[PDB]
Amino acid sequence: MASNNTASIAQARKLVEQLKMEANIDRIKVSKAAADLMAYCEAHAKEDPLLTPVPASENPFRE
Amino acid sequence: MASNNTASIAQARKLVEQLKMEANIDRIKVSKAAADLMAYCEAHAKEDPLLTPVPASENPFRE
Amino acid sequence: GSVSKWVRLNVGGTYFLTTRQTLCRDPKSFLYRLCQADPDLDSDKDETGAYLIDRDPTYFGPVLNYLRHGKLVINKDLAEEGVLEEAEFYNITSLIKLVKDKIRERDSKTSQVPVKHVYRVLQCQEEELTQMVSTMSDGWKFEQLVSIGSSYNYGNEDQAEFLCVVSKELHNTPYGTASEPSEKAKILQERGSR
Amino acid sequence: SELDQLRQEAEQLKNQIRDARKACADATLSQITNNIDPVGRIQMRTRRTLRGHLAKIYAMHWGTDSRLLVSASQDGKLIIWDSYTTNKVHAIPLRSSWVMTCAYAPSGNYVACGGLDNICSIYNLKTREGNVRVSRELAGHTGYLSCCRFLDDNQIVTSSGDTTCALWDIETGQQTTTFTGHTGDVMSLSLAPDTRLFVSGACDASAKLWDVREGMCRQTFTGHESDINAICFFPNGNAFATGSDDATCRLFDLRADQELMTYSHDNIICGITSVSFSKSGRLLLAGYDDFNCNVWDALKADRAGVLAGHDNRVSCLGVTDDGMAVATGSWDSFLKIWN
Amino acid sequence: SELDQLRQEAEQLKNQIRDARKACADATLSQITNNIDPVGRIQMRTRRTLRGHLAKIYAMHWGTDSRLLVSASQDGKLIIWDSYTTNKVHAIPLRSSWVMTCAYAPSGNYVACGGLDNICSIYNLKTREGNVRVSRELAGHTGYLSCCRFLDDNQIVTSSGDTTCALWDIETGQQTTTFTGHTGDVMSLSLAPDTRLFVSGACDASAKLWDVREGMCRQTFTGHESDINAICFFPNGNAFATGSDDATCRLFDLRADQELMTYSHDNIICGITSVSFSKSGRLLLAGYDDFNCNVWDALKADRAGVLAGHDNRVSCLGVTDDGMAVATGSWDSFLKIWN
Amino acid sequence: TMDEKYVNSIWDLLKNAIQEIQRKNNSGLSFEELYRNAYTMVLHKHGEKLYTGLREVVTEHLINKVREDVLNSLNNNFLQTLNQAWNDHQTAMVMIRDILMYMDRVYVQQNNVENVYNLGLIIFRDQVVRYGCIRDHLRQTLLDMIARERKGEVVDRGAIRNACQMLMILGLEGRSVYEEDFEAPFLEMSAEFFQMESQKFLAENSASVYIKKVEARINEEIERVMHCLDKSTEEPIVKVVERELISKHMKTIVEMENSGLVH
Repeated sequence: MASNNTASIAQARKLVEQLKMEANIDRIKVSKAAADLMAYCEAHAKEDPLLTPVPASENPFRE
Repeated sequence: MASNNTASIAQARKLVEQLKMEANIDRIKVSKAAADLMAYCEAHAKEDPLLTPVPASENPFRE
Repeated sequence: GSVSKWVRLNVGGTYFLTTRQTLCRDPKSFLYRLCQADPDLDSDKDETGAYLIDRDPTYFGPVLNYLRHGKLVINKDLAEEGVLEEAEFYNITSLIKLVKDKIRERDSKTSQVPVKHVYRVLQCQEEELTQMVSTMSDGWKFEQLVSIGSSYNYGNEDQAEFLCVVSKELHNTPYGTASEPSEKAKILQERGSR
Repeated sequence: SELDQLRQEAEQLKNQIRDARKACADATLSQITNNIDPVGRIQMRTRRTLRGHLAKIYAMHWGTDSRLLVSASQDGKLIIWDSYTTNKVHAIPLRSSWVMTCAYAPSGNYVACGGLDNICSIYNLKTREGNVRVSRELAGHTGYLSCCRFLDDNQIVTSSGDTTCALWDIETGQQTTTFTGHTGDVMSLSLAPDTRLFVSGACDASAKLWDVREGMCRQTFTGHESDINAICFFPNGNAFATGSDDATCRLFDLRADQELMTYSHDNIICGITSVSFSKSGRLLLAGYDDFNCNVWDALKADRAGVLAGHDNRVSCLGVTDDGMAVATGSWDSFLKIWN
Repeated sequence: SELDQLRQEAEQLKNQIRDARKACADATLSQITNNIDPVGRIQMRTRRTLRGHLAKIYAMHWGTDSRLLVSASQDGKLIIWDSYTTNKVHAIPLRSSWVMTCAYAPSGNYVACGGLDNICSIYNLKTREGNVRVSRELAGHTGYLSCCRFLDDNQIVTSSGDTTCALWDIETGQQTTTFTGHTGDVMSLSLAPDTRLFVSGACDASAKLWDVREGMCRQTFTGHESDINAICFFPNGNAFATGSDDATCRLFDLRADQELMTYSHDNIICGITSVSFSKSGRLLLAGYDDFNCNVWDALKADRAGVLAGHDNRVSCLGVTDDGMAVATGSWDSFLKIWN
Repeated sequence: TMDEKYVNSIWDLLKNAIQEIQRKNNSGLSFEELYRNAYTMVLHKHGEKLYTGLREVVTEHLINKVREDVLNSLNNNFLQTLNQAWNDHQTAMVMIRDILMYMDRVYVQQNNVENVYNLGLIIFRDQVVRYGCIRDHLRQTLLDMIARERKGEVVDRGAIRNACQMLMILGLEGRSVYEEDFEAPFLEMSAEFFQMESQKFLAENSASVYIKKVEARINEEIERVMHCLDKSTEEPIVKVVERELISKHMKTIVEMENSGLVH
């Protein structure tokens, strides 16, 4: 509606709502998330071929 | 009026006008206009890529 | 004629009895001058009481339809030129403009193709040729196969060896071709163009 | 009018969100521990060269087998490369050119494409006729499609212009779940491996994580001001990289709701055009508007190595689902495999 | 016959114009001076060879971005060359052969052409599908289109035969502004950088300067004795060079209403088919019916240089909008780019 | 394609019909005949010949008889004769334009030339209104009985209405012919007459009755501009009174012997 400037109140309501569930979700501290990340990376480094050499009889690109 | 040589007085009217606004337009000295044109050109004769050369890594026709 | 609400026109030998209001839809129309009781236009004969129009009723048909119910229809078994000349004699600018539109419609539908033909160039080497031609998408017509000369093994069994130029003809009349602007699309088109 | 109180509330809620973020900001240990697990100097070799395009390869996308990859070129042809033999399994001609999204189904039985048509095309790949036939056309969008991803062989999310990225039902050609939270044209999109969350970037530079079942924006991430080009989740579905028009790539964390890390140098002026993660996710794959692209030690925030080759800008990246090798589809009509 | 006194008044007005011009006629500072910027012997090398036409290049117009040049060939096709890569951005076929005007819009979103068909075709280059489609066919010219220029991207000027310089609003397709007053066949036309005055050079050796809003001829210039092949405004929108079938080029000034300076040499007899100013305006580049073309020092009335890299006439000449290089559309089915 | 045989005779037939309608003969002519005539002579691309013929035929038709018919009136008022001639010209001109609309839709756009209506009205202006003997005689009659009405007489006001109407309609876009013919001389004569009238009225009547007389003069000016002058000419003439009787003799109004504003 143009009375409220083309229903910009609707999109403002939507923005406030999106901020509402943004506030609702907690924050997990940066160092602990990073620790999860090096945990996963160290777990899966020896199964990542880009940093672990793989034999020509082991990749589908040389056999 | 086509008994007046195919209404040529309209062409005469248009030519008379053209001449009238030609007279109405100022007459600038050849030296003055030439000086103005020199001012404009020489203001840009240090930046003309055809007058002033351009390194062959700056012209998209030599890189 | 002009003596009553109705008017009878002997167009091409056939009598059309019509209300003047549908006929007087254009103040610049020849029929408007017919409507008045002025001594200028007198083309009725008092032994029949019908204004003679020196035009055929065959192309008077579509014009009468337009005057009756707005937008008219012009069959392709009747000449666009016939209704064109009919409108020019009746002195109606909206109708000559509509005749131009109808001629353009006829020419686009017939000469070219409702929704043009879209062409693509698949690249396949000679080894892959059979399957991709055979498995070429339904809804597309093969148009040409062209070899690629090369210095690679005399010019055969090269990675780029053949162009399968294919096409697809569209023939949905109301589908037409759509066009609309999008600024981000414009930027992307410019960037991908060069 | 009354919008003033709403905008004030939104402003203070934004302040609250940022304050919660900075409270959560406890320094990333990975960048601090940039001396642990060095990846050395890793320079791959192009073990395959899937030449056979003649237009600019806009979007390239691996399949689930990590052997069939559908690549769309600018002229509007889809080549389903078999990286194992460099054989075009299919070369579909597209009714409308300027395609920029090639969507491979999780089962390899459908493919999807979209471009400046405002209509998605779902093409049935597996059919007894052998040839690829049109399955469905998805119409209703008025903005150009940008990227689409199959959730199922029945549901597909279609990020597009018009600021909408509505999830769409394949069979009925009907939208399933509109998402109208953005103000820019939704130009990127990515799915977490859980497939319950898709985060999508846009011209508003806002990486918005969406609820795939409600129509609600689960979270909003804003660490960029330039347009988010490509989005790739971390292999855990807990974080995602983000590239944009700027020469800066940034890692965002769902748990931390903040830009976890940045990826840029003074060696680079070209913007990020494609983001990806390795099998572990430790290596960040960044395609650039430079002819070459790069790999960065993501948990060290420093460049691991340079992926050379091509004579024109890399246009799309994709790593094999097993991480064996990475495809670099560039604008030189060349798609190369690096290992 | 009252035409006698009307003719007497017109003759006296013309005489008065002549005396007024002779009154402001004095020493030309450029002519007398020889110590200020003597441009010397400037030499140019063919930097690009845009081979790929199979017919004579009839007309050729640079683009406002100085990267895309639209060249029309005699057989009938417009090649919008990308000058750097010598690549054909488009090579559109012509509805009718014998095309002699190729007008490039500032945006590059439209292109205009016209020929011995008496219809001005306007092609919208940029569209969703990317298929170069004709936008508007301007009909209403009983004479062949001699030259055309974009006063806007919906407003065009079409100097045609029948002495008409009709101005058209493109999408309406109506002759919104009508132009008439020439006696010779209007065969060339040029726009000032102001774009508010357009000069029309006809076969009556006259360059009529037309006030583009009111549809009235602002000024008239007449120094040539033969049909004027081409005109080119100074970069100031206050003067224009003019080449005709005679070997004399003439710099007419609007302020002085008289030839500022002539350009002739007893080694040139061929008609000056094209005239062009550098960005500075210090060099006047002229394409000749001689297979080679030349360039005067525009304010020293001497041949600054000679461009001889052809075999047929340089049917059209154009320097880059940034003045960086010059393209020589010639009848040898080639265009040379000299820097 | 050969069509010239009947075109040769249709030249003469259409020219005769044009002259016949121009002399107010419409009971015998066939409107459809003139339509088909002009149409076939036009679609054969004979536009310039028909245009020149129409120009000449209208010009000499106006010069030869209409001007003389207007001039030869001495036992009848000039205004009625000119009004009848202009009405006949309009009656012929509407019919002619109705005929030549096909030339008005194709040839004119290609050649960027004038249409039938404006061209013919310009010919009428140049050969009837602008022609000096009609101009001065018309101005003489108009000023004569407008001045008799000003001093007070019963006149034929409708004659001046038709005269002024053709004056500012035959000018089309501008009031040029009307403003230069009679309107400005009338304004000047009104200014002088009102100067002398204010001078005589001030020294003859008291200020109150003078105010009543000047407002009644404004009412009579309104009466005349509805009845004897052009409606768009309402604003000049009225203020012509206002400038002359009141706005320049303020001190004469305020001060008088045994009367005035002080009294």
